[PDB]
Amino acid sequence: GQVVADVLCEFLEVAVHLILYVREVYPVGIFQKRKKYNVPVQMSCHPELNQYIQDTLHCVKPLLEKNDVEKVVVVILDKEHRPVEKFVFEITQPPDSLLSHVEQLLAAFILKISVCDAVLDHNPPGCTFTVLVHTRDFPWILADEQDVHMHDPRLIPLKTMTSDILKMQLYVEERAHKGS
Amino acid sequence: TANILKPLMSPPSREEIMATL
Repeated sequence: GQVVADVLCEFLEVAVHLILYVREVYPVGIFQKRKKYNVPVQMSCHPELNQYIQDTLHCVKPLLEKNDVEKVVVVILDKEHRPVEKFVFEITQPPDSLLSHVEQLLAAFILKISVCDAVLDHNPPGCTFTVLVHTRDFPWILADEQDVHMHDPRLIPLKTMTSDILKMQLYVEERAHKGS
Repeated sequence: TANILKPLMSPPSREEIMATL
């Protein structure tokens, strides 16, 4: 419950940072190399961005603890507010060093994100992002059709894990026609 | 659809970030 939520929030934070870097949602200049799960990552040093991500995940946490999250999705949006890429983490919490084990498995997802630009086309200039949470001060709103609908998605599998406390699949849906 | 939530506030724009750099 709490263990899984903590591990996942910490992983999701690193993964969101890394997605924002490899998809060029923010300038490379704000990111610093760091190491997480024993693998190289890139983390934003900009305090407002970082606080945004943190606040988002702090809100997700209690839902994870109660196993109410089906998916967490990092959505990259073009200047027109059209979803062009979605990184979908589908999450299931199933019914001696389990943390070291699970972290080595999470490392695999990080590794796959870090190279996903090999399988995706460039994004258009001026993209932004949001996070969508699919359920089973920092106010959340129901998503609209605009935030979600993506015409002609191509699904690109990135990684799947199974463990005693967590099963998770990460895939990307890329809009087939980004436009530029 | 009924069980998809997003933050009401947006992240800072890239432009906004670039303004500080």
